[PDB]
Amino acid sequence: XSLFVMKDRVILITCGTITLLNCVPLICEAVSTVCGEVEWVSFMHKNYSFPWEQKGPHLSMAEEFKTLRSHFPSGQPFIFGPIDSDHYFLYFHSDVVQPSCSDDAQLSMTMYGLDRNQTKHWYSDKMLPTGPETAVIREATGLSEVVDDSWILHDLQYEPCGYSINAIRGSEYQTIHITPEEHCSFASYETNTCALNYSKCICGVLRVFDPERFSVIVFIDPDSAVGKSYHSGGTIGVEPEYYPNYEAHHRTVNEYTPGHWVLKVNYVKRA
Amino acid sequence: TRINQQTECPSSVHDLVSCWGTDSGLEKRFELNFAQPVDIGTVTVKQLASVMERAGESLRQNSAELGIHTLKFDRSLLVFTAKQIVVRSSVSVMLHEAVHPMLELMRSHNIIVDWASFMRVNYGSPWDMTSETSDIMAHEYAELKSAFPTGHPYLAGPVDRDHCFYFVYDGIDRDPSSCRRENDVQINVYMYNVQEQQLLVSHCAGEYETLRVSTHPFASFETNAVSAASDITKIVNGLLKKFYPERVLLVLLQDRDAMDRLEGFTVVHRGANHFGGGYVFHQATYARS
Amino acid sequence: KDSLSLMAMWGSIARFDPSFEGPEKRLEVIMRVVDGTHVSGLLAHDDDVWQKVIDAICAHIVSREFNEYIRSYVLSE
Ligand SMILES: Cc1cc(Nc2cc(Br)cc(Br)c2)nc(N)[nH+]1
Repeated sequence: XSLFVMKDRVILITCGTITLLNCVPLICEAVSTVCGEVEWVSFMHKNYSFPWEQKGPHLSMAEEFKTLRSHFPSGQPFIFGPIDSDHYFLYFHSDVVQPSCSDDAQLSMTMYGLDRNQTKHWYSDKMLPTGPETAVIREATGLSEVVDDSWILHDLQYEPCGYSINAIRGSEYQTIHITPEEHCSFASYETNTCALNYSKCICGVLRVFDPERFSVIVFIDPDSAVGKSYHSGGTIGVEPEYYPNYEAHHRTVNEYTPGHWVLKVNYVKRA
Repeated sequence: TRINQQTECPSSVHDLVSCWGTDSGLEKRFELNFAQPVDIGTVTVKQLASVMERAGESLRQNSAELGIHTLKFDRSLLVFTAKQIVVRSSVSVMLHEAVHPMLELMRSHNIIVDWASFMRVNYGSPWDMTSETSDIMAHEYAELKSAFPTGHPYLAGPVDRDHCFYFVYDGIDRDPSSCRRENDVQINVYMYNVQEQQLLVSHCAGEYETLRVSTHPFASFETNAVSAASDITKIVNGLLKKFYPERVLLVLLQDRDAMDRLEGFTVVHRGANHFGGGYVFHQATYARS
Repeated sequence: KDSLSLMAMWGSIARFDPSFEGPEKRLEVIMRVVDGTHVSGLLAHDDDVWQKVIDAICAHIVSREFNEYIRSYVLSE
């Protein structure tokens, strides 16, 4: 995958073996033509399921770090969570000369072991763009509940399997990506919606997939709605109470740069 | 310059290290906890001594105090209480070579280790390939994941800056009918480039304050006293004045059953690791203004 | 390879059953605005500009929607 170009930024999401970093020199040119200046660059990826198959600068996190360092020397790398279990890798570079107001939001989910009754619908013997056939898949699976009529969306059912969908409503976006192979089930969700509490947003996604385990990561900005909520002891929708059938396995809290925080939690279904 | 070699999966973490894989740490820490408190005299000094010989350390001094046994080696300090064995050493000490022998010693005494940690504080970054830091950490991970398949490694802080790489095994029995409680207190203060000795100071039975000072100079403080938890702000300040370092790393344990600014020091990083077992490991790195 | 990626691998081997890579890579570049910066920002570009970006990673655009605030592209391998 997904590309989201906005008035002031770029968000490029990819899966598989695509070498996402090769387009950085071009993104810098894209910012220069409009006479802007890069002030914030973040590269992040959930730990790979098959790291031995990743190509180019992505075969190891030392390669991703070396590469990103060649272009953004000031940046810093982090690893949140268990390194031999579910975790995230972050490389963050910032050249904020002029203090500004940060009210953005970023909610990301990664899910595994998808409901087998659901993986049935993400299969197809033909490539299908947004069409009535996909509408049959959004109703049949529960995606219509996550992406209601108030969103502009375009989706793609792959052959033989795989489902991607993008949605935009005003300045908010929403992206779902699905790998339904039974042996390596996976589904991903990311949105930048303002919400004092993500519980309903998250559970909405979980009902679709009901995965054996999932990881949620939240980026909290200091001047956002959920930013004020979090920084005043209020719940933000990721606390374990909202997930009775899930047991929280490991959680992480990090002020990765002054004023900005990230929360990651790993959940695992019970018995 | 990259082709696909169809290769076997390593059966054990040891096959992965050798098949698919100077030291720049500042200090290594190895801790064991137990399901039931251990008699202080049950584990002799000779047995603990012979377990550190496996990591190339010769006992030099040892004192016996109330609820504590202190063993001083050339490059390491070992505290032994009824609750925990905690050994801190310099990086030239391959402390991972003592993990398994220590576990066997526990087994011979029918002592069940239900919680354990291996921690190393790094000034540098492992991905510096002009240093052996990475290969050492791969060997450390082999001995630990071999001994604690359920254990896990975590990395707190920026990888390219002052940070902690620690490995935690958590096998605590938390059935409601269990009597194993977690009110432990742990406070570690690491001080880089202070402006050589190993010491233990005991004010109460089973509680201690250890201080290590060794070579870039640095000083390493640790305490497990319930009193220390009450006034962390007081003790760190008193430490920074006596030493006056350039950078500082704090680690604060908030256990299950139970640091925003420092003087002349700006925050570089801070964050916590909430473990599933309810306890939290808080960390913050500071640099002088 | 490095010891951290080595650990991350052992945790993927212990969960490997005889496969497509689902977990994604996320790149986000936010730009500063100065006097003289296009009032349309990065939206001043045409789809030609972003097609060449995606080509740099060897992918292609299948469909596109947009509005007054954001441009969206579904990509394919
Ligand atoms: C064999 C195959 C291909 C495939 N294609 C694909 C590509 C992108 Br980019 C994004 C997404 Br979501 C799915 N997906 C699966 N599960 N299996």
